[PDB]
Amino acid sequence: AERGELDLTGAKQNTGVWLVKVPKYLSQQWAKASGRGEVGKLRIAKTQGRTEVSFTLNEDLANEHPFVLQSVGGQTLTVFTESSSDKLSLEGIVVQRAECRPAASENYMRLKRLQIEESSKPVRLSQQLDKVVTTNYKPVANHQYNIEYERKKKEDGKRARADKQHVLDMLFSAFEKHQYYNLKDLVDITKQPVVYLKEILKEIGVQNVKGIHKNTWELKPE
Amino acid sequence: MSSSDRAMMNAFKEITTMADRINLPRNIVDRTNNLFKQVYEQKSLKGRANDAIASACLYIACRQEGVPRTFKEICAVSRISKKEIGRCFKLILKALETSVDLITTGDFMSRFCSNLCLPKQVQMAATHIARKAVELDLVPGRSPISVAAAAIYMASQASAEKRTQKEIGDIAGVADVTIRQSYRLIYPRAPDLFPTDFKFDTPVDKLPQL
DNA sequence: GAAGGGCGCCTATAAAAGGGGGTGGGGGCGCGTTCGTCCTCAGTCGCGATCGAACACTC
DNA sequence: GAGTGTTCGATCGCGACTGAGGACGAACGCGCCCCCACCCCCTTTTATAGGCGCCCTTC
Repeated sequence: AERGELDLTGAKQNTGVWLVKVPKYLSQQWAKASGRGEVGKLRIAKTQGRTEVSFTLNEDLANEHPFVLQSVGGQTLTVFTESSSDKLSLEGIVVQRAECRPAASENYMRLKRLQIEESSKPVRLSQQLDKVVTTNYKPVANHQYNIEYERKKKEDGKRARADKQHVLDMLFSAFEKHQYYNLKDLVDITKQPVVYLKEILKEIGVQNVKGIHKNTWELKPE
Repeated sequence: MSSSDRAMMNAFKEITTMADRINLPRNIVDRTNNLFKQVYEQKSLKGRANDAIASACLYIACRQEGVPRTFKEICAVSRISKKEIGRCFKLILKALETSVDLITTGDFMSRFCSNLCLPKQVQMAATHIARKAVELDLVPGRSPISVAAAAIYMASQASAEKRTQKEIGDIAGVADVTIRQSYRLIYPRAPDLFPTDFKFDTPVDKLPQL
């Protein structure tokens, strides 16, 4: 009992299955399967030198498809499953392949219509516009700038310096995570002018290029 | 090998990119390019945003071509507040020491009526209505565009091509109440303000009130 | 719920001070690119060593 | 008579010589981030008028 475990029962039972190719329009008729899922009935006639299989649509499904049998030789085919409980199972080995084809029921016109019917689209072609002039309103002030304004008026970066103390305490917190930080990142924790900040970082630390040019600051090892 | 001009150089691309959005004649743009160059050469206003100056140069050139475009319009193509454009504008007038001209309603009769696809007869009727109204100073307060729009409204209301004030208001950008007020100011003379060569679609008596 | 008109708000100008901002101008340090230098092997030939061989001296 | 030692010829090993190829670097190059420099930005009152947003009500 494991997710990657495949049931081999079908194969080991030598279970056989049949494979049939079916056109989409018929398959679209089949998605409307009558009742629980019945679509019709299959008829099989075998003779001493001729074998005929065909399928006939359910009268409900209607509101003859001959089969062409194909070889499965050259490539062994088996069917394997994935449950809705994600369990894996091998149901069987393919003992027959076949294709559903039209017979004496159509030349081309309906198929052409069927193709047309499936489409029902303008392919994407540019069908005019004909002519318009959707000129764009002047908003007396830049909208986003204006939107910026509602936000801007709420708070300023021009804050006070009652902190020749609260900022150093915060410095212990940051530098506890890493020895050195970028000046912009130091600016992010702070709410004070960089020049004032520069005065602080000079006071308890020095700085680097860290081999990356960037003004990176750290606490004094001494 | 030219860092000093590079904001000016970019400004004329941005001037061109600003003239591009509303299909402006190149002669206007050229004077504008010349105006900036002059403003640049003074450098006295180097403590100012280039894009505002470009936009102000643009407002001036239209007036210099006798076809001003509203700041509201000029705002549509720029980020600069009308206030800063006006501010920069004043500075340029002082910077370049040159006078300007007063606006006329008829200069905007063309495109707005065009934007409404109104026939020349309505367009021309509005212009007279506007012209007669200003000569009589029937509206010594409201902006001439606001006055013009109501005249256009009145005119449109005097033809089959009637439109709601909000649509007109939407096209002119003015408040729908401002037209409504301006209309209240012109309405007393609605009948006599019309040109002598006109064909009513609705009697002046039957002109709506608001 | 959606439309509408009325209330009330904003703006525009004038004048300056204190503190933070911001853009421009200027500059420094790292990363990216390209051609030249350095290293190596293959190939031929001269050169030195080694194998082949004859004559003179001692036993 | 026979046995041993020495040297030029000859034979074989060697390395020098020349070129092409692969890998390396350094000069050249790119751009961001740093900082100083220059100068706006915010607030109030008093007066005025134009434009205007939001709410309340009614459809």
